[PDB]
Amino acid sequence: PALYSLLFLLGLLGNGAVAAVLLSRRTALSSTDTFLLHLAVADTLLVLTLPLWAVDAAVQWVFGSGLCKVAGALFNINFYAGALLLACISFDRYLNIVHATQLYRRGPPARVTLTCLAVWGLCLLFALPDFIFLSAHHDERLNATHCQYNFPQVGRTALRVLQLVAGFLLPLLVMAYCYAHILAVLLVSRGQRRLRAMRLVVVVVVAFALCWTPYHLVVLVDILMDLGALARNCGRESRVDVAKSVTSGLGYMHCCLNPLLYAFVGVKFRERMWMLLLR
Ligand SMILES: CC1(C)[C@H]2CC=C(C[N+](C)(C)Cc3ccc(-c4ccccc4I)cc3)[C@@H]1C2
Repeated sequence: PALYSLLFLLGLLGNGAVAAVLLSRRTALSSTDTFLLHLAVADTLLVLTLPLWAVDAAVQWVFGSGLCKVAGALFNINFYAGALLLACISFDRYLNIVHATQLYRRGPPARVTLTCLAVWGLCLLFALPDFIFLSAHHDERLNATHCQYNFPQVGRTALRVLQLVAGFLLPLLVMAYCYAHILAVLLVSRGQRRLRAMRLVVVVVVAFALCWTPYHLVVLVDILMDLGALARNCGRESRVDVAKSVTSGLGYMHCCLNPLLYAFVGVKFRERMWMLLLR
């Protein structure tokens, strides 16, 4: 539990600072700056639920079904928001670094509020089912009490497939295309900043892959076990549960790392932070 709490403190501190710095600007904010601020807000909301998940996984849900509905809606909204914002940041980087000559602007701040509102609204509509269905069941298989759905198993499979194909696959493909072309362009440029650019892009892509792929791999394993492709047994189910726990831990680790890998490495944001601390 100590590592859980330590993860909590860093996550709150890191994202809170990023949101604080970006909200201390008296003028327009670049598109990527807006996306980063929204991502920081989403990640703060998402990490607010860490103690709940830890307690639930440790002993049992004891907060009732209403707190389930609220927390599940919170988590789904923030999760989808984080995924889609990480995809939108990469798309903005692509448009600004690959088509840079075709999108030149002589210092007007291109407003991007439309995409942010669309993302948030779509996330809310995606998370809708949590407000209605998520509750607390008394299982007979584990003799425990957790927060789960009450859909038909086919409905559970449909929801899992939707999660897989709208939270991992599409963002991942967008990121891959955008960042691969960014690398391709940067390796054919001339300057002393292309080096750190490629290194940071590669680090970001590797972090995303090796922090998200495990959980969705486990989700696909569960889908397969519910689709008849794999055989259900006590040992396999226990291993799936262990994988669930560890992969969720890794996901929270990524959520805590996000501020470092996206905000604190930029000279712009570091100058902003130092100026704000001076004030
Ligand atoms: C949170 C709750 C209290 C309510 C919502 C779902 C719960 C369980 N569940 C589904 C395990 C949370 C969950 C989901 C996804 C991730 C994750 C995966 C990859 C990358 C980043 C992340 I973040 C981590 C945890 C508990 C009931």
